[PDB]
Amino acid sequence: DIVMTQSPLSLSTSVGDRVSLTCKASQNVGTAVAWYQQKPGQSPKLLIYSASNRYTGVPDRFTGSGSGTDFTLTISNMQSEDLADYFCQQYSSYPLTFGAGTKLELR
Amino acid sequence: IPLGVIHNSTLQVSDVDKLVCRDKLSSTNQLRSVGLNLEGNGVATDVPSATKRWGFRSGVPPKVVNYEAGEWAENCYNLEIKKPDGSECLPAAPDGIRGFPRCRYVHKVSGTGPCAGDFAFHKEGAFFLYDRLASTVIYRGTTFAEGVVAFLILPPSSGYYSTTIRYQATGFGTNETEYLFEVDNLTYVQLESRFTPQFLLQLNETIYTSGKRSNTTGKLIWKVNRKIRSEELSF
Amino acid sequence: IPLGVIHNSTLQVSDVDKLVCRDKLSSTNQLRSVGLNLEGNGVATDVPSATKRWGFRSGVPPKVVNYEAGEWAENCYNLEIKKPDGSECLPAAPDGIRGFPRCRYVHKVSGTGPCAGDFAFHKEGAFFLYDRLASTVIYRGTTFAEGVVAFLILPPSSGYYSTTIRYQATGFGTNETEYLFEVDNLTYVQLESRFTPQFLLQLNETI
Amino acid sequence: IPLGVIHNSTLQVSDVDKLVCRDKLSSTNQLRSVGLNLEGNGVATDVPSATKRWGFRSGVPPKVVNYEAGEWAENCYNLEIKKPDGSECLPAAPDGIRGFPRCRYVHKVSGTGPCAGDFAFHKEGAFFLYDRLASTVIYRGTTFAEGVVAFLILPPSSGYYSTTIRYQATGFGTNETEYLFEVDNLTYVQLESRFTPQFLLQLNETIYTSGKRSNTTGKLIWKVNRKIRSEELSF
Amino acid sequence: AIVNAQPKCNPNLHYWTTQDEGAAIGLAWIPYFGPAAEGIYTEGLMHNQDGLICGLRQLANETTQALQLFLRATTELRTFSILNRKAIDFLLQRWGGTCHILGPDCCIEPHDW
Amino acid sequence: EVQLQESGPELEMPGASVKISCKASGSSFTGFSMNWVKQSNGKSLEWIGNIDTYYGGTTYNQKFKGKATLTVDKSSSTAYMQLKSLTSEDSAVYYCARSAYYGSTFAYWGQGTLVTVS
Amino acid sequence: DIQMTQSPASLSASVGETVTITCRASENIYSYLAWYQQKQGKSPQLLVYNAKTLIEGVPSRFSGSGSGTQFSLKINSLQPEDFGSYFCQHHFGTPFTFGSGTELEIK
Amino acid sequence: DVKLLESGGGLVQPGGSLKLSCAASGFSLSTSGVGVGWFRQPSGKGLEWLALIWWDDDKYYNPSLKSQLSISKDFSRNQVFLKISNVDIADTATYYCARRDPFGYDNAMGYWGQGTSVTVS
Repeated sequence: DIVMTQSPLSLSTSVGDRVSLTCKASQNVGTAVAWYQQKPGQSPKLLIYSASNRYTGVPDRFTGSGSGTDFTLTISNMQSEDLADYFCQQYSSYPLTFGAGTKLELR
Repeated sequence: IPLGVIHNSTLQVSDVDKLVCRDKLSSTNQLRSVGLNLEGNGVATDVPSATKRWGFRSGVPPKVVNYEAGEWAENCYNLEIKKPDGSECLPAAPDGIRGFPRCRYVHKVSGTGPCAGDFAFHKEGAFFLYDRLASTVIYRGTTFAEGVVAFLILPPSSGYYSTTIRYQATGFGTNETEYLFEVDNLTYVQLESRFTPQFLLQLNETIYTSGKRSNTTGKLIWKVNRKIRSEELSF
Repeated sequence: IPLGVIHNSTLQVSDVDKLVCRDKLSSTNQLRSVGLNLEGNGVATDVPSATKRWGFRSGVPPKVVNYEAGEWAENCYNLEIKKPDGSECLPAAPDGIRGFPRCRYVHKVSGTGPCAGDFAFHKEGAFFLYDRLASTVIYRGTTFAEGVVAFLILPPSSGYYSTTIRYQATGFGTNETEYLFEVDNLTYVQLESRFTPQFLLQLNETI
Repeated sequence: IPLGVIHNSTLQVSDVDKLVCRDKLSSTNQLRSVGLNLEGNGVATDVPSATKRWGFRSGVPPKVVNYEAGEWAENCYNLEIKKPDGSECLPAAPDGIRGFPRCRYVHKVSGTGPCAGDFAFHKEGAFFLYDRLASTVIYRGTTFAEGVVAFLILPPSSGYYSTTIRYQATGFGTNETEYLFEVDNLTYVQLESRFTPQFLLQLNETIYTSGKRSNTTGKLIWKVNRKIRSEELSF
Repeated sequence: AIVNAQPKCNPNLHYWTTQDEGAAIGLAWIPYFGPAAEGIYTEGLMHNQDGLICGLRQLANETTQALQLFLRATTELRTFSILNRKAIDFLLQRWGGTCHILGPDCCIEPHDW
Repeated sequence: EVQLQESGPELEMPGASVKISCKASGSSFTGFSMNWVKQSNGKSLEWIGNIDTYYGGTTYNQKFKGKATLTVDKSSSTAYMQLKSLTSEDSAVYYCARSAYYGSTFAYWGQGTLVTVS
Repeated sequence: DIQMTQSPASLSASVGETVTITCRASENIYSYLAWYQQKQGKSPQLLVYNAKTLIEGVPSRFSGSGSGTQFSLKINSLQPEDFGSYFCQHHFGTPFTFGSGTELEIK
Repeated sequence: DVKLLESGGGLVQPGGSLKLSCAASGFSLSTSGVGVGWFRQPSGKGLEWLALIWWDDDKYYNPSLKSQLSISKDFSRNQVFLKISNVDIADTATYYCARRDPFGYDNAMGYWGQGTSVTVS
């Protein structure tokens, strides 16, 4: 129900790039948000917890930020293994919502 | 079954070999079978202790007995508990059964677990007091009102509106069973020991105010012990 | 609860300060709790008046009491009424409840309306008389019979085959309800007042 | 209703116009309503005779009565019988009914037939004795324990585990009805007459031993008279 | 003359009963105009005069055994009666014994002279 | 836990009456029907009376002549006693303390207040 | 009204000395008995109830005894915190008569 | 580490009905407050919400699908189920059973089942 968006919808990449992704909600999430990583044939693994903490077992390249309606996911020193579909979700209210998604295109 | 006779300012056993007429049974309205609250014997009111007092046994069929008017109960219980497969546990109360007339704090429980036994049974044999019928068995729904009954020979909105503390059960009928207090669609507080309904009542100081009050789609379960509240200690 | 002793050609209330042996309770079979028909007090028999005498109230659960038999009733009632949504109204009689044995004109009602209340209750508190169990509530189906219980200390197919007048109800639980006699699968005759069951029976001269 | 006073080594009927105080009713526990086994009158126990003793009538509704402790019944019966359209026949026993405490040989019947009437009716007016409640009607399931009741004024696992004989019925409630003993998933033996449960027990000398033991997809039903066993006489 | 319960005893019996003496209006009497079911209950608080309440609690405690053993012996499901039977045995033990004056019965009055 | 709050001891003119009061520090007082006791001149206790905490009904020691006014105010968590016709011989520690019939319940008053006259 | 008394009017004892106090009631009240203690300048505290039993938190040194018209209190190995006034009380209905009182003294 | 498992109905005609299920072989799910739920990804689409189930007996649904969707469970076997009335081709999707992963703060659910899918014909 609540609008969720993400950007850039796609990002060209190369190794060592600082990836930056964002998630926007119509409603003030207040940091009850999470980010996810996905590849075809795979579940969308959790990346960010409480708008900041990387999920345990997430590479430390991954970072996240923000409060209110604005959140980000970034990857320091990107590696080609980090190409993935990326998502976010709103846990401050329900019905649950999720970001429009992003993808990375190394080249 | 002996009856206490009230005479010369003391109780006396009726089962004697002489029926002295110093006391006259002028009518049947001198007869009494009054219920007494188990709680008036200093018996613990902890929700876990209540579980500890029930047998959780399959067995010979239940009986109830008619009894006389008596004292208010501060603590009593209502039950929705079912077996882990969602099967009903404990018979529904029989027709005309209603909860005890004056419990001030009827506790209620919901959720599931093995819920061992058929009629439960009181471990001390204490009677559940539903309305005016004492019972050997726990009934679903209506108020348990644990108590005892004595037979003796005789010579305003809060009266029903009072009632507190509802909680979930994790498992049932075993020592591992746990209970959690629920307010404002929040489940918190194991009720581990020594918590009066009023002890719990003052914790509504936390509802949308002093701690708690999730900013998320739902409840997080804080542990009873801010130290008590175990704020942000849900996991 | 007083009882009347029959002695010296009069009833005497039991609550006296001496249990005089001028009359002797030699056995328990001198005890009586006989029912009396409410109708024997000159009480109206109009089908609407019966409705006027019923409380139609939600309330404390119903009770019945065992009582000694009684005088024949000329008029008694049966109910099939349901709420406008087709919900059952008034509890079905419990097992062992059956209609009074000697009403000469059991009347019946069917159809639907709001059917207010759940235990109805008699407005005078008169007992419904179902066979040997008096009641505080109207039971569905079986004959009600109106009456009161007296407690006193004692010192052929037509008997039950008589019975007339079954009718539809328009609405229920109110005295605005219309009652219509059914004959030959036709619904007519509002039964509003002054019609004996025989007054109504002779109307079949039109069939 | 007469009661018998025990006095001068004999019973005495209580329905007299004089109450002699040589006997005193010091308490209500001198009263008795004891059940008696109908079989103790020399009454036949043949399953067909049992059918012969029941009325098979629809009728005024059934009643039961509370009764006192009493003699063991050697033969008693259980019933699963249904009407030819597979509808239930004879009311199910009422709640709290259980089979009589000491029947030694409860005979159980199954199968269908016309099973006339709704309340059967003991032809002698004898009461079926289910546990502590005497009955005017046969109840499904639990043990019949046919018997009579008298009122009085007073001055080991086999006790319950004993019980033998289960059989099929063909037809019901009429004397054309047939009953067939069944063991080891074999239906056999019309039971002729005069067969004790032990006579029938002796027929189990054929189970996995002396003859019988059908060699086919199922049982063959021998017709009773090896002559009795009626081996190879199933048609 | 019996001993008080060894459990701690709460002397204050805030209590309720279905008793309601009198009937100020016949409407109270009529079920149609009767009080909500809980309205039959009336209430007050006993005080432990003469020590009776703590003894009462013991009476009940002892009674849970006497009563339940009896209840096991009962065949009725809801055991609605008992005390009536007790009144019957009061009378049975009081009556039918020999009784002119000498026997310890019949509450005999002093002789007229 | 309940505590029965009261003001410190005070001098009074002869013929004084004093409305003694105590406020319970918690909810358990509501079923207590609290007792009153006295130690005139530090002497062994005299039971004084009790007040029902639901109805305000009272009893008093019949040797406590002229009794005391006895009232309760459950909404204020408080109960009251009133001294009458005071003289210096009436100086006493006045207790709102509750002497339970048995240990299942109890309450007491530690305030130490004494009323005196001159 | 039931009358009650206590003796000895006072009881001197060395610390760690066992002491006893005794009391009486004018009539047998079937053990509706209690005892109290206080320091000077302090309110009485219930020690004993129902003749023979102790209020929780009372040390094991204490022992209620007797019934009816005769009862006593014993303190094994008396300690300095226990020197004070003592009382007895009637619980068989009301008024709740008290004992004449006693007081411990230090040797 | 929970072996959440997926199961469900096979191919169905559109306008039909479907039942789906999952189970937690690696976890009793007896902790109070366990939350599990479902979401789906039709055509490689993002995490559409479907339902939430709590061990505390709480149920939630995506209201757009709620009219045709019901939650059921069998805790004795650590089972969760969904039933859908009027299933049709618009309901074909990748699906996952899910569980809280941080388990107790800010939802974070997070943890995934084996994945299942639905088709019609």
